[PDB]
Amino acid sequence: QFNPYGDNGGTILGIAGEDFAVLAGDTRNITDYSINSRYEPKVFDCGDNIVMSANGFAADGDALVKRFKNSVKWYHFDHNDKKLSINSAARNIQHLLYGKRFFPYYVHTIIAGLDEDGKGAVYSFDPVGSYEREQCRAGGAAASLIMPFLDNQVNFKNQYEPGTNGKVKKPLKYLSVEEVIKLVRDSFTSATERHIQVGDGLEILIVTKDGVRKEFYELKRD
Amino acid sequence: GYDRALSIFSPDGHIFQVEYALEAVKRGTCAVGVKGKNCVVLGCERRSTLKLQDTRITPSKVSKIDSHVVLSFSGLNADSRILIEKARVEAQSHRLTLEDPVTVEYLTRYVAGVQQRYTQSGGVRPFGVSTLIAGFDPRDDEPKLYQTEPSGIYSSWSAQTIGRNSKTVREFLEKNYDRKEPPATVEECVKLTVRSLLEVVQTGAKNIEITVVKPDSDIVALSSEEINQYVTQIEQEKQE
Amino acid sequence: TGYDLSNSVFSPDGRNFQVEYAVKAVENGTTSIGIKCNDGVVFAVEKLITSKLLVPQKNVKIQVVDRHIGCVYSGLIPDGRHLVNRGREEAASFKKLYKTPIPIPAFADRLGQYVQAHTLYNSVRPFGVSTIFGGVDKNGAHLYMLEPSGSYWGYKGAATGKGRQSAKAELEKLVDHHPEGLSAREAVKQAAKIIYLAHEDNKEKDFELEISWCSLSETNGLHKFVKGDLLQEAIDFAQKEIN
Amino acid sequence: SDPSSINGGIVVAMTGKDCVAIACDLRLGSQSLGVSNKFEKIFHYGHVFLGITGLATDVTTLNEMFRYKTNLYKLKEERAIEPETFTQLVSSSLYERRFGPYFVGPVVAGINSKSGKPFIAGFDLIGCIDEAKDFIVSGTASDQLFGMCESLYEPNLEPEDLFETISQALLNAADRDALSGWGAVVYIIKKDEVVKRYLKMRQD
Amino acid sequence: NNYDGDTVTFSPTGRLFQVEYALEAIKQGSVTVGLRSNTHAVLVALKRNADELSSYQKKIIKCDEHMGLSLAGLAPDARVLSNYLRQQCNYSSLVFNRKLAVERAGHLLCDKAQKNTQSYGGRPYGVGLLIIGYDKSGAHLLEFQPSGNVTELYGTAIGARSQGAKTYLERTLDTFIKIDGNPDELIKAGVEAISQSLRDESLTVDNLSIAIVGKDTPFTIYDGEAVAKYI
Amino acid sequence: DRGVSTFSPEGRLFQVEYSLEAIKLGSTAIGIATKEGVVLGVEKRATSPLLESDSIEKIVEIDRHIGCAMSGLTADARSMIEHARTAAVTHNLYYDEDINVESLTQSVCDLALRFGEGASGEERLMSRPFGVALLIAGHDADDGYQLFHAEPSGTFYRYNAKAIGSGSEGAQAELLNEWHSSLTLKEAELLVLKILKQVMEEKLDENNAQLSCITKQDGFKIYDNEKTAELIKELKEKEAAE
Amino acid sequence: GSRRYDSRTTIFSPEGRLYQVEYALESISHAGTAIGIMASDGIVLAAERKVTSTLLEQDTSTEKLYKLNDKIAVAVAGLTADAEILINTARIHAQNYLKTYNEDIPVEILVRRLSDIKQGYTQHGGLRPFGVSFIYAGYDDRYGYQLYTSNPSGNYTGWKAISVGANTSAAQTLLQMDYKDDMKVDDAIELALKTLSKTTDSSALTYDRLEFATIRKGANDGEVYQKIFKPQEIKDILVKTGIT
Amino acid sequence: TTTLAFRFQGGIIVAVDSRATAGNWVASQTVKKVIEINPFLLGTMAGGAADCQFWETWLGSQCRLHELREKERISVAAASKILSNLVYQYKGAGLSMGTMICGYTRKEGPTIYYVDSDGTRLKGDIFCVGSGQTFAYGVLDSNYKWDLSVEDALYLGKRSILAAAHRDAYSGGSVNLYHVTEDGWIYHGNHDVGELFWKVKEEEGSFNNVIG
Amino acid sequence: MDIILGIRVQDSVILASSKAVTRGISVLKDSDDKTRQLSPHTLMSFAGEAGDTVQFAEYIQANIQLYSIREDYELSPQAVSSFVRQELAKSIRSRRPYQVNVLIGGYDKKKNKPELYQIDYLGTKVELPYGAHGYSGFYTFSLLDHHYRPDMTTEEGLDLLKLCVQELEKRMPMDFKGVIVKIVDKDGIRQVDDF
Repeated sequence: QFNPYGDNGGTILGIAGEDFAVLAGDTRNITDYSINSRYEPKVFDCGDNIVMSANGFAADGDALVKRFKNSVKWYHFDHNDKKLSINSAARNIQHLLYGKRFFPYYVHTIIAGLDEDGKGAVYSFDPVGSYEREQCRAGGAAASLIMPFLDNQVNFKNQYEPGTNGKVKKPLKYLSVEEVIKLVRDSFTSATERHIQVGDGLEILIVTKDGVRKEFYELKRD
Repeated sequence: GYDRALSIFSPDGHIFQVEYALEAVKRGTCAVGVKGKNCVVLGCERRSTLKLQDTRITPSKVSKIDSHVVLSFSGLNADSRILIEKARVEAQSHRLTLEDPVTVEYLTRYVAGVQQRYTQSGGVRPFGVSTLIAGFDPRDDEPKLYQTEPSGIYSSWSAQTIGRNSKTVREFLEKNYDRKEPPATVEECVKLTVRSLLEVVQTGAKNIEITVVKPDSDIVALSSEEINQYVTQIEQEKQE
Repeated sequence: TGYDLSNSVFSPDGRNFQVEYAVKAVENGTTSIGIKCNDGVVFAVEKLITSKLLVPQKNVKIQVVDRHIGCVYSGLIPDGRHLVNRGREEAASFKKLYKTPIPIPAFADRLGQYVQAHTLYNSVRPFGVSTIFGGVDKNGAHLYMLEPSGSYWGYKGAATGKGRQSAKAELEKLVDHHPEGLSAREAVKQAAKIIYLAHEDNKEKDFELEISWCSLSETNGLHKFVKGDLLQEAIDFAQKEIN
Repeated sequence: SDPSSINGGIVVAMTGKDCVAIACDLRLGSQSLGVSNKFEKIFHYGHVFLGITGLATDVTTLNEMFRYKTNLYKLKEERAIEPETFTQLVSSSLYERRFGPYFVGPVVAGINSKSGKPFIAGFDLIGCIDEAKDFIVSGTASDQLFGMCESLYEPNLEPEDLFETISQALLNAADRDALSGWGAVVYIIKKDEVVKRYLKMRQD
Repeated sequence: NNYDGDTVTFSPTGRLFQVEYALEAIKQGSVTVGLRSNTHAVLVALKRNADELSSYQKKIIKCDEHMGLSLAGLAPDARVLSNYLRQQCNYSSLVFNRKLAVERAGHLLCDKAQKNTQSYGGRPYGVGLLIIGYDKSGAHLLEFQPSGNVTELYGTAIGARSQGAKTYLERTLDTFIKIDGNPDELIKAGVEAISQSLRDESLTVDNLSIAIVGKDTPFTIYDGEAVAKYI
Repeated sequence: DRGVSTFSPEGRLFQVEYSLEAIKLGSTAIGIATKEGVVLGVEKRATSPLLESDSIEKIVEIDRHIGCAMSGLTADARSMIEHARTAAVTHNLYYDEDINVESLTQSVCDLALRFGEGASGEERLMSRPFGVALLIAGHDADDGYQLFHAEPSGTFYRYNAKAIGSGSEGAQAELLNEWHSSLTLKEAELLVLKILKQVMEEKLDENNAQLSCITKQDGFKIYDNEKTAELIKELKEKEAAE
Repeated sequence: GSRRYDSRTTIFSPEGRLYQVEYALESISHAGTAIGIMASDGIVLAAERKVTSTLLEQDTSTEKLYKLNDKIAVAVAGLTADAEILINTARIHAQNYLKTYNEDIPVEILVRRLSDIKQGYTQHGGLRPFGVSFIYAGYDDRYGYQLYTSNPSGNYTGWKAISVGANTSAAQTLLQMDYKDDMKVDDAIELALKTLSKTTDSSALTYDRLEFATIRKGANDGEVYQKIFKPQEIKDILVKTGIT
Repeated sequence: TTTLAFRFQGGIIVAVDSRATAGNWVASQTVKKVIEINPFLLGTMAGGAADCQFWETWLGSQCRLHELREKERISVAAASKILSNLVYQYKGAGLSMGTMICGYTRKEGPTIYYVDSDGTRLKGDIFCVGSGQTFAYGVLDSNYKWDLSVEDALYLGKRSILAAAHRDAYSGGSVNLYHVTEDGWIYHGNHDVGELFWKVKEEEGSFNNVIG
Repeated sequence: MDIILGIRVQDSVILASSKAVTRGISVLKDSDDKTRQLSPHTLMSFAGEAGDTVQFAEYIQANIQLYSIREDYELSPQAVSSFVRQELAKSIRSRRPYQVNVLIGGYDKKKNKPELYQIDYLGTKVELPYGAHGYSGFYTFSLLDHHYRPDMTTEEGLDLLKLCVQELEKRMPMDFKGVIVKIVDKDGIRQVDDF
């Protein structure tokens, strides 16, 4: 019987700070217990400082990325080359996702960029097709190994400030560029040994006001 | 068409279809109506001169689309067997989908939109019958009177005369009838309609059709004995 | 009168007026000819050069159906490329189901379905082009010339365009040269000379030599365009003959 | 499971000498729950009487569809439809839609107005040609009337003697069936006259 | 003479007169001049308006990053064909994962334009188009005509007084071909050619529109002060 | 009088050329695009005192920040308004962004440039190509206030001050010298009523005329007869002083 | 130039009324004369057939009398080709109402559905509008007996007594002075027979060439019974009236 | 997932949660299920996540068409009936969802409706949708009054979601109290249950099981 | 569930519809109108699957009101059940089955006699002096036949309904929180709020 949607693995983590918003994901592509490709980039730039990555079945994500590019390029055709905001492209994706609702495609899409105020904004797309504005969200089977850890070092959840017992917790503090990179490197490194689909090497795309910078990090191939 | 082309414009900017569609209204029966403060009076002219006509079985030229919204036209009764039925279907559809009583402005756009659709569509002609749409504001006593023309447009009129001798009757609406101070009662609104009819009508029992629409879904036809009542008051002014 | 008003209507003279006007549209243009030999077929057509702004090896109108069928037309340019684009989808339909190249004797019927029908239907105007196609199949070499009226015939040689009258008399002389037909390279040299003699009316503007042939000798059943030294060999040979 | 077995009901018809008698029951109900005790299966059009069992909703649906076709025949040929010709009309109507058929037991009976011969016929879910000069019976309780109506069958029965013959077998079949009962009616047709009698049985 | 109102009847001349009536819209329309090379391609088009306060609408429509065109002729027949080429460029870059060929795009436009003219009634396309694009074979310019002919040239000019710029392009053709890789020489070459065709009209930054596309330089629309240096 | 596939000797279409003259037979619609807003005005054309002016309008609303104006036959205009309002909620849903005024007109002109006598190739909804003209006005977050004119006879153009209708010949001559970059909101409203009163012989009041404007703060707001009468009385004070 | 009005009927005529309808009125006058009368005790329908001499058998075949139902009856005067389409169409619409609602269809609703068919031809497409005139005679439980007239324009109006064919205005004058509210069934038979003789050029009007049908309320239980009178019974009508 | 709504003389108080659970692991605690059609109406989200997000926005674009035609504020009964007709025509093909139509206007006053994917429409006052809907009817109806002030209604809505999100493992995150006034909607801010549960047990003294 | 019961007395027709609408386990609302008013002389209820019966009686009411305006005459209640049966016959044969029951009753002005028709979810027209639906009708079928007579007035039918509803809620655990009774007589629709 034909399988409606498969799972090749992979883990994507979006992060939005007080200034920039980054996005990452691994290069490991596997099928069951065997590795398919050692480095397959799953992350590409869609333009206008909007980086889209789909975590889920491959061809469903491939058909989503290829048709999203033709939708953005058509947006500039009728509007005579006007910039597309990240909040504008987030709604148009669900319209493409709901049209296929009769043949559900399983994908987790996380986009990164900047809003009209300049702050980093991340819009995560559920496999049902709904989305919501999220400060930081992961995806895939390893998302459970990430999400509770970042809330400790970012949102400072359930961490009290030294000197105050049973009163208030540590207030929200902003992190620099290097501090966010250390959060990304340590997230996939610990998930490399504890998850079979995390490993190989890491592609970090940093989206700032000056442009988009791509950074490579090497995980354990095992 | 074999080799022929059906696109018609003409250098005057007015197609021959609408030019000759208004002639059917002018050569047909005359219609007039007056919107008062508390009520809307719609007059209609029928021809009883033909032998052995039964009014009860004859469909009335004044049709009721909604409880507070009625309709009256002037022209051939053949084109009215369709356009009127379309407004009746939309009347039940507006009360269903929107859970709203029929809007006089919205229903007027649908009636005028049927002819509007056929003007732009090829191989089809618009209805050459002009309808007078009269209705009330839902949950309000404010009366509303609109006009529909074969050109596919609608304009709001407090008093209007269409059909044969239209401009002749309009002279009476500009003198005896005043918009700044319209007749408050029902009898004064009917008297202006009776005075407007007898020019092209000249009394008759079945030749005068006047439907007075009142709020709270109250509609009653003018009795035959009350027709000569207003005519008697008109003849009293001629003796002076 | 109703005679010449609408097309696709019979005439009292037996010939429809659209047929005579279609030939005049074919006569106006370049001169296209063809030669059917024993080992294959040879196509020759004039390429009109309006000015030096044209880029060579670009606007060439000869299209090839699969590898075994060449096509060339003389007439309205959009109607010529439109008929070839139809035959491509027509020839691909036979190879799809039957898995075999379409035979040329039956290939004229696939193109005839569009031409013969448009003459019958009023809503669609008939094609104003004369298509000359040919090649070599399992049944041997074949050469056909399709008329705008829908009729077609096979020819050992054919001439269309303005110079079709002077070229047809020259093609009959090649029959007396060899009873079995000229060779592959021998026909190219004789075809170019016929082309150079047809520029008397076309001498007002520049022309470019255009020759394509399909035979079993060098190409072994393939249709290719003359290039390399084979192009310059036919130019210098026929240039001394017209001297 | 079977929609026709939910409502139940039977239609029995017998022959005679220049006489036909068709009868059904009055019982209408869904499974163990009853609905109407006055329900009448047989509907009369001209001299052709057709009873219908099965789903009660479709009994009227096809009857309104049968009346749709039979009226067009009278408005053209200007005479009533014959039971022999009306038989193929029902068989073609049930066969019109093969997928998702209708559950019906129809049994037609009557006397020809032209030739003057008795004719009875019956159908199945999708319709069939069934001609038996003895009797035609359908429905859930029909299993009881195969041997009862045959042993009581005699050639050339009088209209009144045929009444007591079909009634005796019909009354015993009602008490022995849970889906049959609540009285019954018998139509006795001599020539131009139809005798409508309500049978008196023991109701629950 | 009823053959001017019927497109399905063969004229005694041998070709419909409605095409010649459609050719007048190109001459009465905007005047554009363009040229290309083995590296880049340049199109210089004139923008017009109906009032002094009316803005100048762009006559250059971008259907691709590496491919563009310019329209001179009727308005409706232009943008409708632009959407067809826009879908064909996206069809080849998706299904075939390759840029649309310049010759394939010309054959598709001829089949769509002839389908309306050959059939009874329809919508005849009377607008001319100059299409430029870059691929593995280099820059190509194919002149689109309403008669159904598409020819590839190094450059040409259409519109009113087209013979003024056409004469300059023929004598200078050997010079423009040898010049490649320099956008300054290719853009300035089109300015001197259009100046001969324009009569009683000044050359400003808002009137002229210059666009160049090639291997090193993608398609960019030069407006305002962008053409102040080249003009 | 000619066919659909026949071209005029100038190269245009007969149905396109002949429909252009039908615009000048309609009502006068004057509007001006300034830096503080786009001020529009219309002349309903009341031929009888028994013609309600408050119910009928020559100015509809395409979007909260995007207005519109009509002139001539109001039949084919309403069919174009529903097509613009359909495309308004279409792009507002997908991209959740203000409708581009330049792109909105281009989408309407695509349906405005199609016509024919019918055929089996595609569906023909057009007997004649919209012999009515519309004035599109809106505000953009990139280029600011934009005022276009929807032209069924060709490509739409952006006019800072545009006047159509019967008085299109005399009103456009004054729009050239009376328009500059320092025009404010109040000066633009008084200039429309001043030019309309000169070209039209009918007395200007709050009945036969209706005014509207487009401001990014308040969106689309229809000026009632009370505010319209105050602007006319204020305009008469400047005419008597000069 | 021109190239219009020669195909589609949607283009209006210079007089505002389609000339195709005017030419359909002339075809009605070329047919026979059918005079209906609406009364409280029933409706009388009579007409004179076009076919003549001895060759055609006029007993069995009647083209001017068709039965839609046991109540609604029609009288066909006009072209037969355009009439036959609505004959089976009205029978479908009448039985569909009897199928869905299980009731006798009213004349006002039935004719309205048939009137839109004639109007749809002049509305959409260039199809020919029906130029045949129907006389609808039916009985309802609300308004009682209803008598209308189907015009080729696509409308219908109520009529107590209507006449078609030649002398249309002359027949309505004779029926006006002879109209009575107490008129019985037999009183409407003689006056309609004498009026038909004067309005037609043939005063003979034998039993075979004339068709006569009358709906009577005096049937059993006051139910509507349509009795088609054979020409053998029509011959006895001339004896009672003393004309023949 | 706990979504409750009720109306009184002052207006309508809308109390939902922020929790959206996928399987046994909470996907995100910042998810906001409040959908805004027009400034005067606020819709909820239940059942299908993308079904409520797509159709409530498509209904908003449909209501904007009527605002440009009739030039009248969209009534609560107008938008609720259009949504009921869309889900009824597609019934049987799947596409199951649920929500509560809520709005406060001058013409129709405060009104709350419930729309089901099967096409069920209902008129009333108090409505709640979720797995913890049993906690809402118990806590709300205790202090429910027609003269109840908006300030005290917000304090009651805090403990209503707190008691609902307590035993229910699928309800949680931040409590959202949003009230629609005569001039439009007003956000009162996100109130996290973790910070709210501390002030309730210390002041009101409820939840005797939890220490503190 | 969704009890709808009715009985035809001598001078009128007594129809009762449930109030509380229970969605799933919990009760969403205790007061709702489960019936629709077609004409002033005709009252019809609906019960069945949630959302199918609500939308069913709407367009049926629109078609009856539309057909009544065309003829300027109110559709007779006897022909109403025939039109409802025609739609219910096509619903079971369509791709989506619809199970809808209705009680169609009223006062015919032509015959000056009341009529009551009972139709189950199968769409079968049945005329009975009393009727009900759901599992609640099983108790009231044998009780009304033993007591009610054709000579019973309207006032006695109201007190008899109180005895039936009291036994339905006492024997069966379900609670509908009362029923809405509307008297249909020559004077038109008359609601009763005492229940």
